Amino acid sequence: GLCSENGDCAADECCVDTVFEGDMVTRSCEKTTGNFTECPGLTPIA
Repeated sequence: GLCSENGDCAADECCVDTVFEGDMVTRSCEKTTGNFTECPGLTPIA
């Protein structure tokens, strides 16, 4: 379920597939409700 385009979730929304190690893969996406919220550019998860 990797996000190809930036706005995979939606045109206004943003999606970005994260991945640090080979143990597992992390994905993210923010829904646009009330207030706009862009996808996170940080990946402290490890």
